[PDB]
Order: sequence, then C-alpha cells, then structure tokens
Amino acid sequence: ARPCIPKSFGYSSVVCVCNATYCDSFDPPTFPALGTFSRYESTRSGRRMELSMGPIQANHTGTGLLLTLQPEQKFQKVKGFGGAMTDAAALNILALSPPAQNLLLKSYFSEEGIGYNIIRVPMASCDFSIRTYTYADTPDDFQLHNFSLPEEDTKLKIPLIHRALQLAQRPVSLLASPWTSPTWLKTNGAVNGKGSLKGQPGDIYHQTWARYFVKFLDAYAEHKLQFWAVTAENEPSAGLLSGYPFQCLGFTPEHQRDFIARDLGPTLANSTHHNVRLLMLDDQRLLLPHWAKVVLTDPEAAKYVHGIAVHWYLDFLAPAKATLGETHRLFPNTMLFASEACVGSKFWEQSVRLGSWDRGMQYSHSIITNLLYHVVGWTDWNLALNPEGGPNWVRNFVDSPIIVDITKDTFYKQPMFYHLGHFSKFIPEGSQRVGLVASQKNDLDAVALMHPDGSAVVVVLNRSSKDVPLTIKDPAVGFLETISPGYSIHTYLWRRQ
Ligand SMILES: *[C@@H]1O[C@H](CO)[C@@H](O[C@@H]2O[C@H](CO)[C@@H](O[C@@H]3O[C@H](CO[C@H]4O[C@H](CO)[C@@H](O)[C@H](O)[C@@H]4O)[C@@H](O)[C@H](O)[C@@H]3O)[C@H](O)[C@H]2NC(C)=O)[C@H](O)[C@H]1NC(C)=O
Ligand SMILES: *[C@@H]1O[C@H](CO)[C@@H](O)[C@H](O)[C@H]1NC(C)=O
Ligand SMILES: *[C@H]1[C@H]([NH3+])[C@H](CO)[C@@H](O)[C@H](O)[C@H]1O
Ligand code: NA
Repeated sequence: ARPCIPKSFGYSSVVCVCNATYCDSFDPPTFPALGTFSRYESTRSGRRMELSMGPIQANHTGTGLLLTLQPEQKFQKVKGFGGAMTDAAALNILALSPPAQNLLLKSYFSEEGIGYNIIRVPMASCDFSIRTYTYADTPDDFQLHNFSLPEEDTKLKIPLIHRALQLAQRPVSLLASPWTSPTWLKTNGAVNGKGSLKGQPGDIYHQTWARYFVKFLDAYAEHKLQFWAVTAENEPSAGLLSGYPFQCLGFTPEHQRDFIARDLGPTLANSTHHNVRLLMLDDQRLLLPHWAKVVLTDPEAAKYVHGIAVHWYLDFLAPAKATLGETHRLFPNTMLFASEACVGSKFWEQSVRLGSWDRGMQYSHSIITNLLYHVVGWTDWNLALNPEGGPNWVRNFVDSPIIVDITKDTFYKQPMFYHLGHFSKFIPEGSQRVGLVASQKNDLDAVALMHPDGSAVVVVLNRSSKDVPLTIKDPAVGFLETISPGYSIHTYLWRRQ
C-alpha cells in the first residue's frame, strides 16, 4: 500500500496528491481471522481510509451507545456504486500522461482503489460536453440510416470504459441516459429550452426516438460493451422549464408513462437488448411518489419498468420517508437507484473547493440516508473535472471527487472520493442492508449490511465535532468496542463464521 500525500488548499481538509509515478493505494483485500474486525478510518484531520484491527469480545457492560446488528431483519440488495464517464471526465482523464491515467482509473475501479462497479454513460452530448451533437443530427432520418457514434464515444469514452473494466475484479454495470434527442424530433427544434418530442406516444417521432436507444446499444455492442440499464430520459422535468439552458427533453409523468408503454418498452423488448433494464424518472426525488403512481399504475408501462432512478439536487425539499419510503411501500418490487449527485451546481456554491470535508460529508450522509430508505445504489456525476469544475459548454461548473491539474500532470483525490469509497470498496453487488438498532438517541449516521458470503459491514459517519464512544453488538459473534471521532467516517468489516 502507499499512503495519501496530503495537500491543503486552505479549506477544511486535505486532498491526496497523485501524479505519473505515485498514488495512494490499498493492499489486496481480505477479512481478518474470525473474532477480529477491520476498521477503515478517514478524518477531517487527515486520515484517509487507514486500516486498524480490534478484537470481537464475548461480553459487554456499560450504558454507552450500543448499536445492535439485526442480521435476520433483511431489506434491499445493493446493485452498486460508481460515477459518470461524461465528455468532460474523459477529456480530463486523457489529458493526464498514460501512467497518471492508469493510477486514476485504478483509484476508482481496482481493489487497490475503491472498487466502483457502475459507470453512467451519457447518450451523446450534455452540459459536461464541449461540442453540442446527437448521434442522428441529419434531419428527418426517421429510419436512422445516418445514426453514428462520433469520436467523443469511439476515441474517448469507449476506450476508457474498456480500460476501467480491465482494472475491475467485480463486474462493472453500465447505465445509459440521454439528455436531448435530435432537434428535428423536438417541438422547439433546439437541444435546450422548453420542448418535448413532437406528436404523441405511438407515432413516428416516438418510434424513431425508441429506435435511437436500440441503435445506441447496437453501436456500443459493436465496440464489445453491453449495458446493465438505460433511463427513459435524464431529468425529464428540465424540458418543461422555459429557457432550460442545456440539453434536455421534456416529459410529464403521463408522457413518460405512454412513451414507455407504447414505444420504448416494446422496442427494447423486441430487440437483442431485451435483457437491458429500464429505469424511469431519473430526476429529483420530490417527484415521488407521484411519478411512480402515474407510470406504474398503468400495467402496460409497469411491465417494462425495472426501477426508479433519483437525483439528489432538491433532497432538502424532499424528506426520505415521504418520497423514497412511500414509493417503496406502494411499489416494493420496483427498485430505487440514485443515478446523479454532485456539489457545486447552486449559483452560490463555489464550483471546486479542494479538500472540502463538508462536501465529503454531503456524499456519505446522502449515501447512508438513501441506503436507510431502500435505495440499491448511488452514482456520482463527472468522474474527473479540471480545477474550474469543467469543461462545460454553458459554464455550469461543479465539483468532482477527482480534480486534474494538467500543468503538473497531477490529480487530487478529495474527501468526496474517500467518503464514497467507505461504501463502494466494502459493499459488493448483492450485499443486503440489515437492521441496526441504537440503544439511545445519538448524532451518528450509520448503516449495516451483510455481504452475499455472510460477512458484516457497518459504516458510521460523525458529522458532529464530538467524539462518540460506542459498541456494536453482533448477536452471533460478540461486541466491537470503538469510538467515532468528531468529523470522521469509519467502515467496520468482520467475518460472522
Ligand atoms: C510525484 O509525486 C511524488 C510524491 O510527492 C514525488 O516524489 C517526491 O519528490 C519530493 C521532491 O523530490 C521528495 O521530497 C523530498 O522529501 C524528503 C523526505 O523523504 C522521504 O520521506 C517522505 C515522507 O516525508 C517519504 O514520502 C519518502 O518516501 C522518503 O522516504 C525531504 O528530505 C526533502 O527535503 C524533500 O521534501 C519526496 O520524497 C518524493 N516522494 C516519493 C514518495 O518519492 C514525485 O517527484 C512526483 N513526480 C513527478 C514526475 O513530478
Ligand atoms: C445518410 O445515409 C445514406 C445511406 O447510407 C447515405 O448515402 C447519405 O449520404 C448519408 N447522408 C449524410 C448527409 O451523411
Ligand atoms: C444533473 C445536475 N443538474 C448536474 C449539475 O447541475 C448537470 O451537470 C447534469 O447535466 C444533470 O443531469
Ligand atoms: Na456554483
């Protein structure tokens, strides 16, 4: 293993500095012996997923905080964790020297790094692009004879996705989402602004747009890439808004319902891509449960919908119980999945705050809350950005867990990288959330899961300044005596047999 090289930029914590010859990494992962636990600790004071071990003891006395594992009490199974391969992320990554590129990709995708198993792939251009394009810009090509992948896919995204899959030990799931259709399919004839597909579901415009998904998956399959899932549209609500500044395509929930039922569902179902999952919504969770009721109460739409994708941007309006909780109660067999998050998109937020602990805590707080309300996965936005938070053709700059400094052939791993890795690295696909009961009221955020192999994982986040001693009881194994430092995040792992 190789430790964090810390650097301060005057914010609350440090970044870890990597370059062509050096990056912080782990040793090969294992469980310690039965009766021992592993702790990984990150702190605002500068610890970065530091590994320690302790004994699991037969007995416990005290009136301190006890968190009792409920291994019998089972909730959702995890799909996974990852980020987005936008044009901006791909340009930032490929601007590094080849050896620095490989250290960045290992940081995300390998067991020497944090074990990402999800990549979100935009279907052509979005705001995190430098060129505005679709795959079918030749007008009135309803046949899609002129559908093609440009160099943004064939030279940048696709080769990087192959290199990520080559570095991974866990199967990586690709997720595709479109921002805009070709402008000749749209009411407003522009990639942006208020506008929907022309006509109505079941017509030539909607059939063409559904066939465009199949053409996309056909083109990526020619490059030996297969998708786990697509979303029905990135942020369909955005295309309902006057002047929306970048690539969008407006659907009401009724329009999405009818488009899925008539066009996208049947077109995917009758293609070689029939196993590819379809996720609906791909938008702010305040739209639940209303969007889920509109789409999923129509059985002809419901039969094609695997899952509901959510974005975090208005989570402050949208209590998890009233949205995620209510949606799970009404549609328990339709998985909830978090498909886009980043800090820096509010007009008052600075784009990039190198070393921000607050932004790290925003990530881990969101992931825990999502996991506590049945969500099966969590997906970052841009995998890498430049120090301005770009490039972005409408200057909608944001933050990213990795910031590339091409003049120094350097990249910085921010607190958000480690906060996400406290989950991604230690919660493999198939992990099942289990109960975790507190003996008393407390300021911690915590979640417990069981690996498919039966081992235990617990993540504890302390967003307070105060150290909290605590005990974790696993009824079948014993007690972990520990302490959650102020402004810390821990992951605990142990064999149960
Ligand atoms: C890529 O990043 C690498 C990590 O920063 C760069 O390597 C570093 O280069 C600097 C400047 O030559 C070295 O700094 C000197 O450090 C020694 C202390 O050395 C040792 O102790 C440190 C821990 O404090 C440990 O990390 C090392 O392994 C050594 O045992 C001081 O005495 C000097 O005054 C001066 O500060 C770093 O030691 C060196 N680190 C490593 C791990 O090699 C590398 O140059 C960068 N590459 C490019 C192409 O830019
Ligand atoms: C579109 O595809 C057709 C059929 O292969 C081709 O002959 C035509 O020139 C293409 N059009 C453009 C404008 O690229
Ligand atoms: C999600 C989100 N609004 C971010 C940041 O604003 C944007 O860059 C993506 O296009 C969007 O889908
Ligand atoms: Na901003």
